[PDB]
Amino acid sequence: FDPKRYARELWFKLQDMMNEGLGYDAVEVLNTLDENPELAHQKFAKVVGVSNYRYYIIQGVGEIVEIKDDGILVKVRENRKVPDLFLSNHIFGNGIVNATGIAKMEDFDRIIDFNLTATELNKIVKEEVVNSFLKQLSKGAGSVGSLVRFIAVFTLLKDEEIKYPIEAIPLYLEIQ
Ligand SMILES: [Cl-]
Ligand SMILES: [Cl-]
Repeated sequence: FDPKRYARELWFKLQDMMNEGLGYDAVEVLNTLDENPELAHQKFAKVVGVSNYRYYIIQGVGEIVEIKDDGILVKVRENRKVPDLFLSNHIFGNGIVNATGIAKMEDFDRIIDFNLTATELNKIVKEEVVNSFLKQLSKGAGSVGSLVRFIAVFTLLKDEEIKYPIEAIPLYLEIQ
């Protein structure tokens, strides 16, 4: 079993899905989280198995507030104390596959095949979405104040207080 190839194939499938329309409106989701997180989980999040984690996928346009070594802080709403989103390269675990539904455990004969595939796909996104975008920012593609179209995933624990900035893994990032 080749998890590197499998991941690359999932990524192509995910790219097609994002071209077709993927993610809830970022402002609506965050406003609902601020008002009523359980309603937000119900309306906007996926559950995998029977766990207490809630997997979100959002899309929108944000303004770059700060550029860091490991991501960008982005504002999607006005009048907030801190940026709404930290779009970072800190990609670990099953958040991408669980938020997107691109792969599930039942697709694999072994648990280790699922785990290695999730690792390979996180590598693709780290390198070819996030780190790639940070490099093109350094080369003049944008700066603080630029607008960025994004699709991003994040995971909440049921009953955890929402704290901003929400750290989210970007699946799509482009200057607008
Ligand atoms: Cl798109
Ligand atoms: Cl296993």
